[PDB]
Amino acid sequence: VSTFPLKSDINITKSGKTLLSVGQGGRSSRTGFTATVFGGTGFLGRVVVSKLAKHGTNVVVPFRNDRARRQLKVNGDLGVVNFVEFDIRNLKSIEDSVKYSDIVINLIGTEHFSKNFSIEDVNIGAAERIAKAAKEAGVSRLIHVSSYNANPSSSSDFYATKGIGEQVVRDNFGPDATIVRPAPMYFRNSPFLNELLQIKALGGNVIFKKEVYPVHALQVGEAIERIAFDDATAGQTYELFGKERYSKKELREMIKHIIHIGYYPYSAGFYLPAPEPFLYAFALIRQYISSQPRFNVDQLKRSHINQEIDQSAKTFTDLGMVPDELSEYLYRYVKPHIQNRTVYSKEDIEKLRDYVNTP
Amino acid sequence: SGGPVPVFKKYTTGSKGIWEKIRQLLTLVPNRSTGNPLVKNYRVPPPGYYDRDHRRNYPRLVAFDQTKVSGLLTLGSAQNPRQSVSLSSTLATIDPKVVKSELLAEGGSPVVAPSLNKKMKFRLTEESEHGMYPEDYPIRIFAQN
Amino acid sequence: STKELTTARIKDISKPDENNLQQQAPNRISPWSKSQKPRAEAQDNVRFAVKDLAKQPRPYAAIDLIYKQPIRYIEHDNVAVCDGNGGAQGHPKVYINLDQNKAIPCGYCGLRFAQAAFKEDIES
Amino acid sequence: TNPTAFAQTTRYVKDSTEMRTLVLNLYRRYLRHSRGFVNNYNLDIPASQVRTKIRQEFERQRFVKDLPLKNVLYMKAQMEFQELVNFWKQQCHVMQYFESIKGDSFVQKFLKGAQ
Amino acid sequence: EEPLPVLRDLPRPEYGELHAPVYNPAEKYKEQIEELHKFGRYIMGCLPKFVQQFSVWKDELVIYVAPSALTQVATFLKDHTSAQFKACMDVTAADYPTRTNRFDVVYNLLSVRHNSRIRIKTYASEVSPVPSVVPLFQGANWFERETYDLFGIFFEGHPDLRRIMTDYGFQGHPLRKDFPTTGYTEVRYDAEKRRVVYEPLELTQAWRNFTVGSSVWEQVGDGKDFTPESFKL
Amino acid sequence: TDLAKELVSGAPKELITERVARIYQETETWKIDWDILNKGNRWENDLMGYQSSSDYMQGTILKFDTREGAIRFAKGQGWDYYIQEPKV
Ligand SMILES: NC(=O)C1=CN([C@@H]2O[C@H](COP(=O)(O)OP(=O)(O)OC[C@H]3O[C@@H](n4cnc5c(N)ncnc54)[C@H](OP(=O)(O)O)[C@@H]3O)[C@@H](O)[C@H]2O)C=CC1
Ligand SMILES: [Zn+2]
Repeated sequence: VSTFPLKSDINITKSGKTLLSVGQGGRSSRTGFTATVFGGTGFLGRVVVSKLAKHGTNVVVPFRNDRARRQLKVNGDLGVVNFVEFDIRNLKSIEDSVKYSDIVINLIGTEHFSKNFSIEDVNIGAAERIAKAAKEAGVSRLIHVSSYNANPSSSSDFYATKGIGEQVVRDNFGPDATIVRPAPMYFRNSPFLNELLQIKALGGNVIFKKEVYPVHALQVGEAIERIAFDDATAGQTYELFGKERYSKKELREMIKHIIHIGYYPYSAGFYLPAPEPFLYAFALIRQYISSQPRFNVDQLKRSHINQEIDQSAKTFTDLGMVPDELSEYLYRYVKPHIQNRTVYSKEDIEKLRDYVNTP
Repeated sequence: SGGPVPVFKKYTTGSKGIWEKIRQLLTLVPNRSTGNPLVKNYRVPPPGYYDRDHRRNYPRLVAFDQTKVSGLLTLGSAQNPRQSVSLSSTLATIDPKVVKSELLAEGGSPVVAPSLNKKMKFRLTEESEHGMYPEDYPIRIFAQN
Repeated sequence: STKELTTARIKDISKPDENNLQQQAPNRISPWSKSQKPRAEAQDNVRFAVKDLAKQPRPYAAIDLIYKQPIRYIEHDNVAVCDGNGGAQGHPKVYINLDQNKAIPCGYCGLRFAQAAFKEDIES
Repeated sequence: TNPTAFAQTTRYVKDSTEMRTLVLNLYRRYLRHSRGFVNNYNLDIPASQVRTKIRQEFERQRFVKDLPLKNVLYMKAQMEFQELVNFWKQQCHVMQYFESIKGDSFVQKFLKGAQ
Repeated sequence: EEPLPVLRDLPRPEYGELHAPVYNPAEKYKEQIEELHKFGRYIMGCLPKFVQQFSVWKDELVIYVAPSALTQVATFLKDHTSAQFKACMDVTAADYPTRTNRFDVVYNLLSVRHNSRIRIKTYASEVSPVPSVVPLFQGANWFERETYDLFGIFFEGHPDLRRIMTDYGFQGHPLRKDFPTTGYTEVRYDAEKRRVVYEPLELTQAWRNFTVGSSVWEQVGDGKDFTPESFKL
Repeated sequence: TDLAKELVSGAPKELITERVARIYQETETWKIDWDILNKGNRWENDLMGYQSSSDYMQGTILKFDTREGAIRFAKGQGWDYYIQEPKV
């Protein structure tokens, strides 16, 4: 960001287009690109879209929810943010969002299968159609986002399909495609944190014993931004994660202690020891009775699997960015949910973390 | 004079038939109209060089400072003749009989601030004249006399 | 055909079509100004992807509706007076000297004139 | 008419020494309200951080010399105190006040466009 | 019980030739200019020490004093029964960068008693303070704050002077001549920060300047004098 | 002249250093305006061809009366400047 994102004013894409950026990088400036951000209306998209538009890149955001795309237009200027109605089952609408696009970003990825899509149909079927269709329109660069633990042979549906999503893209878009693996990001209304703040978290012991490498969502938002303007980063695999290792159960008590939540945790439902069959049965029952995406069977297995760093991939420093730690930002993102306010600074998170580990 | 006026002299929707006599029995003031305009008359047909120059002769901009101010009392006037020349010394040594005609008016009496309009003279009016509130109401009506 | 659509011309070699949405106007293909951006180029933008081209504003080109109009003629005089041909809601009155031997357009309306003698010569 | 909280008369101070003591008390007034500024505006930075930024603000411009321009700098800094203590600036302005902010070689500026 | 008329059908006059008189409007001020000149001379008579000069344009009287002599003259113009200017209507200013004291602080006064207005004009610099007229008129408490906010003029003795027309934390005083008409910054909403943030100015369309094709010739000359002969050498 | 008035005018830091003001004479008075930016003074907007700009001093011109009066102002504000002598 700073004042101007582009490294050089004139950039030539892989397709021979010669794009000249104008202006000093303000709202009324431009960069001559057209970055189609699939799944832009999601949690991750609203950061990817926001950074691209403010610096003058045209953003084509294909949406399926009409009332969620309205707020994305504030970020850009007049004509900067464009909208296309689409569904992954409508091939023609896909080709409307890639015809004029020089950058194509893929963010579509689900954890719960619905009555219209399975986990494979989205992490693969959407990705395969999106990647292959983009190539036929002469898209210069493709960027993809997968799980942080992609594995073709994993028994977890999410990790198995996300891994195959990496293969099927590279057999469709080709060598130019890029794959970026984000660690669980934390931000306002982050799905990673929304499970920790929920008071009635059945199976809290089982769900929160998993391990992670939390990463600030803004940096990943800029991580795609750095990759977008550069052609040197084609055909790579990137895994983005935070230095200091944290576990959900370590966070859950750390989160609760900041909110100061005697008898209350024992009664309101903070700790709900429930049998393993009951958790498996409850998730299956809601899967046919619920109407909103609930806790899934897949996240019962993932809770037993810890995050794995892959050494074949490249870190933040490969892009010149130093990742930020959850300690410097965990307090502010739960500040909404918390005499004299005690602000738990960066260093003081350890002293909180110390208080959790002490029996 | 804006006295009371009947309903049939106001361009408004009226009452036709016995309803007129019903209206004149129930309504507190029978000479008030409903306010709806007359559709048959109101908006019925729709709307479908030097001798004459003064700006160049605008009054000039002349400033009078202490130097020129002193000159009127000593030399006199361009109608009735009689560098840094300070006024304060002139007021210290000059004939008061110059003051009582030049610097002051009507035998040294101070000049009342010039009225922006002399003919602003007021008189207090009464209820039977202006048809406004009676006396107990806490206002009074003034006129130009 | 990617050649006349992006070039300015006096007239059009091909006969235009009202139903071609790539032309500059329904009644003319090539643009009538050197700096005017061809319509085919403009519609190749990001914001025309899902917007229907049929409903976009395509007013008929001005440079044709005038040249359809037959040239006015003047008999036994060499000064042409034109003031909009509509009364007092027109352009300011202008006098056109007819000494030159061709069709001289009006200042504002674009109407062309002639003389009695040169009626046969100018029409050639 | 009744003047508002934390008001002072606008006076053209004609002493070099008196202005020195007026400023010193003023700097303490900011530090006294360090806890409040955090709680009032819900700033993400702790109390010690605000004092650190306030000190960076006061250290920055201590070397001015013109007395006629000393009073002006003391007058407007009083307004900044009065606006902040009375809780007049919106939350966003204070957050961005502390969120503001090494150069690059000529090749780096030549390529992208410089200024 | 009579039918209402129809006004369109009423008979109307017919008017033909028009003789609209064209004479100098300054003639109706012939006495007014005469009355005001004496009054300004009278004030200089009552205040030789402070009234530097004065001038009368039609039916308006101007008094020019130094910043030191401001409150002294305004107190005289308030209390002295010959000139009871009780209400201070306006406290304005303007910028003329050429002179050392660029600003020109104005004081319009109203005399309900004697039915006249006066104009005390005292200069001010970017640093030279001006005494506050609050001890005389409490009605300038808000007219001075506007002048300070839009000019930066330092008013000496104001009970509480601060921003009244600009945004909180605004930088610069706008009505100056060197201050650009578009400002230095403009705001927008940044979703990532989740707040409305200031940002450096950017215009999609810059303010086109059409003053270049201004007049190159003279427009107005000296004019015609109307000074009453009693105020000439 | 010796006064650092830039701390009271509220102008941004860039006016003191990175901008140059010309004191010219168009036929009886002098004017001050700022020289154009290196880049970003005028770029064609890609939507409607509007003449965009990031320079905020493009539309500013100050009408002075005398040369020394203009020079006094430029020194007072701490402005870098140069003077263009008209041809006789
Ligand atoms: N910190 C995080 O959030 C995590 C990041 N990831 C992965 O990163 C990627 C980014 O997703 P994220 O934004 O973070 O979370 P979301 O689940 O909110 O992103 C989902 C986006 O993809 C769209 N989407 C999902 N299914 C479909 C479908 N059948 N058809 C069309 N669109 C669909 C959604 O559309 P819409 O919302 O409009 O209905 C939305 O735009 C995901 O794959 C995620 O699993 C990995 C672990 C956690
Ligand atoms: Zn004509």
